[PDB]
Amino acid sequence: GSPPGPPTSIHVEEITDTTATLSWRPGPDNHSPITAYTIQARTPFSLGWQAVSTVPEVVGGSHLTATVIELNPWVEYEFRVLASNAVGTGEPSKPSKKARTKDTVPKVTPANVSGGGGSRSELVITWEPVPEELQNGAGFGYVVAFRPFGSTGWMQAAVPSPEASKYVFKNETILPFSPFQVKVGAYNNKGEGPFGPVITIYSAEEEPGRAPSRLRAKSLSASDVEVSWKALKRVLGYELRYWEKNEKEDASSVLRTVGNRTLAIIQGLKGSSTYYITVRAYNTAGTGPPSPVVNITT
Amino acid sequence: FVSDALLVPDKCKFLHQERMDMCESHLHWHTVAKESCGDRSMNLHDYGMLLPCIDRFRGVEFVCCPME
Repeated sequence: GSPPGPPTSIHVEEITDTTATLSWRPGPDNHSPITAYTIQARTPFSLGWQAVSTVPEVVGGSHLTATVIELNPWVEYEFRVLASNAVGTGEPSKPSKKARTKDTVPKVTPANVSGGGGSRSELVITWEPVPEELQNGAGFGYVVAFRPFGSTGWMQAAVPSPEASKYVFKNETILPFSPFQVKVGAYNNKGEGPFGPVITIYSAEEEPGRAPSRLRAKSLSASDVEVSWKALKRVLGYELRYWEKNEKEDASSVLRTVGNRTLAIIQGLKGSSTYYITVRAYNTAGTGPPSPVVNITT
Repeated sequence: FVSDALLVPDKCKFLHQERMDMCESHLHWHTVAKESCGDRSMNLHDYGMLLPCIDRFRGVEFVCCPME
């Protein structure tokens, strides 16, 4: 008088986008009539085996078939059935053969639609790619829509990669640091999903037009030197570019400051040596023209 | 490869089609667009190719707009 045995020969009669009709063979009841069956399932996205909802809500001991409901479209499933009598629940059956649910249109929008940056004449649109369990079908891609803020129609483009997270539009009509209305949708082989809400992304700005001036330097130690200049499209910081007397400007080291600090310190230099230093403004679009070079010794 | 951005005026529709099994010419993908706008009682105003696979592609994107 103990719990019943495990069912055998789990089979998928049919499967849809959200349902799966199963059948099984009964095991030994262990002298106690099997009163009910219960079903579990497992996907690559579940925490191991998890219980499922069924129709009927209660699968009786006389039921050798049932319909599992509320599944996720385009997801690979496997099922198992457990017998249960008056004494207690029994051992689970062996897993069914793997079966992928049918597909449908995507029901979600790309998360964290945003953008900005790039070189002048560019508009950068980004988004978090949709994870596999929400794509709901093969041929998953994206549709990107954008326009200058306040325009009538839209510019749209199909981005077919399911892992696409960025679309870059470049055109001579793109004005620098100008606002654009942007919305991103999704699609698969069965159709198109919904667009996200309209957000405003700014186009790329222009690199600094002028160079800093009055570049001067003085050593602090055998390896450290203090550099200062004069301030001047916006600027987010300055880029130092330095090399020693026996080198060339192109094969040099770089150092970037943030803000309007106007001063910086260079470490790692050699003592009793002459170096050349260049200061250059920058923003997100790149650098501007450089200042005239200064030479200092350690 | 980067897909062309197509202009979609008001009451126009943006459509697209692709199949990873196919590898068809530009002229084929044009006729796909012209017919799809046609059986919608709309004209073809803008289109471009998707997914290159020599002058052959796996998909197409286009814009249909009402007639007259």
